[PDB]
Amino acid sequence: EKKRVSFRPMNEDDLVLMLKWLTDDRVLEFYDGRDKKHTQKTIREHYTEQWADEIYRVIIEYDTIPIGYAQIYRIQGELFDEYNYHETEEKIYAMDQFIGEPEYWNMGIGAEYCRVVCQYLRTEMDADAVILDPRKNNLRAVRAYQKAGFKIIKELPEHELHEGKKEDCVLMEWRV
Ligand SMILES: NC[C@H]1O[C@H](O[C@H]2[C@H](O)[C@@H](O[C@H]3O[C@H](CO)[C@@H](O)[C@H](N)[C@H]3O)[C@H](N)C[C@@H]2N)[C@H](O)[C@@H](O)[C@@H]1O
Repeated sequence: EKKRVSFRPMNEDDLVLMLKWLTDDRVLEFYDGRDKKHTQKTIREHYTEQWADEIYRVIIEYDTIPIGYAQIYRIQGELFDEYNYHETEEKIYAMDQFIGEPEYWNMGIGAEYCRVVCQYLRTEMDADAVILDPRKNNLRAVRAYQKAGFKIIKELPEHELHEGKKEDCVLMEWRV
């Protein structure tokens, strides 16, 4: 009887939603940055680019309402160097995500989405670990990920250019 967080593959029609969310300064403060001036063209170019061999773009849904976005990609090849993550034979996925409808913030939805997608990547992709790299100043997001079982592994100084500053991030990892 409990409402469920789910996700589904992003399709071309969802680019309308993405334009709405990523021209909303409330969202851009936490994802992409308020200095980014998105258009239909930039959204298409950036959100259909296949910059990894294995990438899934998904719409996060709560009670069938589309409320956010995630990108999930297998770390392979040069992608390991982007996290100074030592390559082994383990299968590693990284993820970025945002909730674009702010009325669904601070409801535990972020942590619950993390739990659902980790169980999916484990059971359907045999993922060994899932990694995240939130900004250190986003303690809300760090706390939410830790509640979903992501362990803090190490700090990533000057990791992410965000609104004109190189921000320190936190490497976080889920295994079980
Ligand atoms: N989490 C919030 C942030 O998430 C993304 O940033 C992520 C990059 O996408 C990843 O990089 C991959 O995508 C790049 C193109 O974007 C490629 O150049 C690169 N080779 C790819 O490995 C990088 N590893 C982690 C970083 N968190 C958004 O971009 C950023 O706006 C948003 O605020």
